[PDB]
Amino acid sequence: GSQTFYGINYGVNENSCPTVDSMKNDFNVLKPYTNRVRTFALSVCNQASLALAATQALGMRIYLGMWIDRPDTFDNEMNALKNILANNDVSNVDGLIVGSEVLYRGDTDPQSLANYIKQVKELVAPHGIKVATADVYYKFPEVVVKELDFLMMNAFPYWEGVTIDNAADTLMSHYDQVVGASLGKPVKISETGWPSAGGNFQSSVASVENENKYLHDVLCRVKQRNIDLLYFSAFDEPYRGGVEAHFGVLGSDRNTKPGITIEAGC
Repeated sequence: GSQTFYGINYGVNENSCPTVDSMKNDFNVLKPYTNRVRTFALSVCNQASLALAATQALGMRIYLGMWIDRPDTFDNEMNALKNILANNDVSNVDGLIVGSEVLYRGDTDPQSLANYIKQVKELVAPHGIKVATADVYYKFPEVVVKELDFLMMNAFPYWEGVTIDNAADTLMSHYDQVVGASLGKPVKISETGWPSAGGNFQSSVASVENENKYLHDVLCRVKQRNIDLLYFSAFDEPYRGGVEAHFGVLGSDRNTKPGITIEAGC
């Protein structure tokens, strides 16, 4: 069942950096469920270069994310990208994600983001790598979307207080809004998930049964509609605390979470 996930988001603890074998370890744990991972930053922990080597060793694919927010990050991530292009094989890269929630956070204005994307595309287009940005469903302005090859949505019904039975359906409604902004370009899902513990957010209850249901339902819906999804996330991440420490498909120690069955709901 290594097509159960189109791909899975893979978090990096900046305060406790992974290594190639450690990543190989982590990726082998994921290999029975998927052939593709996604990283969030290029320079942080040298994670892009490490993940390229681990995935390539295992015959896996990768989406490389650029992490842009504070002013220094634009030039610095761009330089990190140039370094990767000089120093690494990038043949297994299925996309470059130029920021995540840049416009949601108000880190820059739409035209500036669009210009930066244009500059990044000029760097990677000669390698046949397509560019996207990831954001919430209402932050895909035309000036940005014009520069993209495809769009990627981040959406968490959990953080909207949507009860579990309705959560995958709300995800799909939000997807259709991104299609509405897409200028006809492909739309993928860069993040969605549901926590197994840590309380509730209004009617959204964190439980293993609810994470299991959300996983099954979302995998089903994206299969029905032929949508590419990066599920959030591979492993629980204890450092985030509260519900944020419980979004993994698998546990923080890389063991399976009892009550999660890794299967699509249709």
